[PDB]
Order: sequence, then structure tokens, then C-alpha cells
Amino acid sequence: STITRPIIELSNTFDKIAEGNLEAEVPHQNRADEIGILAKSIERLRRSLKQLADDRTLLMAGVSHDLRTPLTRIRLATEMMSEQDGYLAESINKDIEECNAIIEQFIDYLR
Amino acid sequence: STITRPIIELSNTFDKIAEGNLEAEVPHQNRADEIGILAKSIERLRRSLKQLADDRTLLMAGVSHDLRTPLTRIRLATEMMSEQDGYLAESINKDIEECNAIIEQFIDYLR
Repeated sequence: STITRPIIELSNTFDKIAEGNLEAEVPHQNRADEIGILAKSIERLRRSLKQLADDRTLLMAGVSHDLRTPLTRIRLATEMMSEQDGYLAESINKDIEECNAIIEQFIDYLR
Repeated sequence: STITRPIIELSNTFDKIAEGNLEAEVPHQNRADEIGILAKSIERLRRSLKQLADDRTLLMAGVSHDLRTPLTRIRLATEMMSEQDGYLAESINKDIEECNAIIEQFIDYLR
């Protein structure tokens, strides 16, 4: 059974990696023979995946902030327009709301 | 040695996967014994990564399109404002240009 044990365990580890589960642990990590080296390789790949996820999250936050600036600018500007063009200012306000919804939808999809 | 060959090859495959290289091929894919099964597991994980990349690209295009709509709307509206408020319309136009630059910067980073 010891011959079949490590292969079965490695299969389970691959499944966890495929499902984006970076919380699962790798078995036989402390082995010294070729099996131990192979397990270490899997652990390295898993770590790289987790790092990539963190980097992606940081990039998303940066983009959301940068786009917050132009939206705020258009809002403050429109508020000062005369009454004669009130319909124009209202249309621009609606457009900004749609823009914000698109950005929020993106974070929702990834989140 | 024949026993050392497959382990060395598997190690090289793990390195390619870790470096985000989904063009590299997996060895021993056609094997029938436990080694062949393990190799198939690696190929499955690699395939999943490639699929995620393609999906991310499609998602980016969808998001860029949706945001194109609000930007176009604000431009056409502002162009019709009276001369007395020309400075306000100009400021809003500048804001839209900044917004477009932010979205373009994101695509540039990924691409």
C-alpha cells in the first residue's frame, strides 16, 4: 500500500491546485528521496499561484482609485451649470452612474 | 538511468508552469503506468491555466466596451452647451480623456 499511498496523495494535491485552493497542504514535503523533491516542486507551484492572486488584487485597487478622480471631477463641474442647460447636466450625471456600475461589476466578478 | 529520466523531466515541466509558460509540452503523456497518470495530472493543471488566461482576455474586452458607452455620451452632450458655460464643458472633456487613459494603462500592463 505504501507504493500506492504517495501517488494517490499527489493526485489529490493536483485537484486542489486546479480548483484555485491555495489553503490545502502538500504531503511528503519532508521526504528526502525523489518523492520528497517532487512534492517540493508542487509546493513551489502552489506558492507562485497565491502570489499572483495577491498581485492581481493590488492592481485592481489601484485602477479603481485612479478612475475615482475623473468621476468626481465631472460631478463637481456639472453641479455649477446654469438652469437653461439642466437637461444636459442630468444626462452627464446618468453617464457617470453607468461608468461606476461597470467598474463595480468587474470587482464583483473577480470577487 | 531510466528511473532518473522521468523525475528530471517532470521537474523541468514544473518550472515551466511556475514561470507562466503555457507553451511548454508535458512529457510521458502517453504512458500507461502510474507515471503516465501523474503526467496527465500535470497536463490538466497546465490546461486550466491557459483557459483562465483566455477567459480573462474576453472579460477585459467586455469591460472596455461597456465603459465606451458613458464616455461617448458625455462628449456628445457637452458639445451642445451654451457658450456662457464653455469652461465647464471643457473641464468635463478633459476628465473623460483621463478616464480613457486609465483603462488603456490597465490593458497595456496585462498586454
